[PDB]
Amino acid sequence: SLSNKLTLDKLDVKGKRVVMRVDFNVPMKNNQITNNQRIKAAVPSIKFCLDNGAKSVVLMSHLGRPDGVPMPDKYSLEPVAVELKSLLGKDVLFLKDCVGPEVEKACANPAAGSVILLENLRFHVEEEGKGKSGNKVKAEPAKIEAFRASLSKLGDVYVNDAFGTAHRAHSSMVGVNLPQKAGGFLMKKELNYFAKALESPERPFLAILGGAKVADKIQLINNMLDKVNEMIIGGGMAFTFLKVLNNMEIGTSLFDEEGAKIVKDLMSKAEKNGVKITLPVDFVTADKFDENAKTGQATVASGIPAGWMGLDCGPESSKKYAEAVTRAKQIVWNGPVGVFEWEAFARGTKALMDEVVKATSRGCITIIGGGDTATCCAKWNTEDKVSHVSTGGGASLELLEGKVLPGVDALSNI
Repeated sequence: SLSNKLTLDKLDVKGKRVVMRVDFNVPMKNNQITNNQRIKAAVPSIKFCLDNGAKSVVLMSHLGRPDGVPMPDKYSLEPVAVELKSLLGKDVLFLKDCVGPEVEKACANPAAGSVILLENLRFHVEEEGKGKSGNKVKAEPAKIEAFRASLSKLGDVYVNDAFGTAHRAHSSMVGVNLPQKAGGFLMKKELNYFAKALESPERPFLAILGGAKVADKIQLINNMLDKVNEMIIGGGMAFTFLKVLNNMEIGTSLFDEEGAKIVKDLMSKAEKNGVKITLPVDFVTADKFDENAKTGQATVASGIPAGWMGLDCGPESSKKYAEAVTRAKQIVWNGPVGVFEWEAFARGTKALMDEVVKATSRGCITIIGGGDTATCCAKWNTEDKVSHVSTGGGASLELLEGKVLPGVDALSNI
């Protein structure tokens, strides 16, 4: 189902006004652009619209956590419009707002081929439906409707290329009421790879799940147990498993008291569905949860001593993970297996990444989830050595958990 939605390439844009939700949430300081990866990513869609004779391309986006209070001093899209101007090679009109009669007059009938960028959408509480020196404060249904009609007035067709926000029922996500709502090329990529993963995956299908807590991932694991042939359970999660399944001593490591109660239920579902579960067997320990702490080594047989904590897996665990990855024809990896921000505890994640790169090289379908694992793909420069790297963490997680995305659902079928 995720595949049969309308995309930009199947849309007719010649002579129409295109209003397009992009992902320009580039988090950098001094109002100078240090990493414009997302801007470069959103370029092919704008260029398609321009090179197919569109009258205008209007771009709405967000940046920061302002919670619906105008913060133009600190979180303004202005420098982006400069960056974009270079990457497009074309003038881009920056407007000081994204709604109202002035913006509506600006976008009513612009010159042929104009590119316009609106001010941050999250200056308004009506985008997210709730916000905040004003503390937490809400929105008003009539005002949300007015905001949505104002965005709807800005173009003849709508394009959504903001996958990372597609799990939020926000006004820019579901409140543009135009006859055709298409998905941009980033959207098309995401929906293709994840519909293949969730609907008809190559087999054997492997899921690699890491994280710090078991309780928030239950449904994830649960849904992943209806899909896959193998599961690797790594990261801080695993100790909660090992303390419960094998009575392992874990030292000062993360323990999920709630998730400890459902560990055996998940193993029971895995046994009922015939899923092979791979947990770590050795560990790199630390004296404290710090970057420059003393290190050590432990095994499931030895246990972790008191006062120390496990922050990464060891070489034998890497061998077992590589066994699992070697058997796989499709892989989905969400969440690293160690504290990769700190070089002393990034060895397991790096080794698993190398194994996934080789698997890709010999024909595996390797999808990397948003969040920290995409950050790993960027930190070791391997985005071009895997099949797919998702652009959104929460959205991809909610797709994996089996949920329907409000922004995706709001696209036109056929």
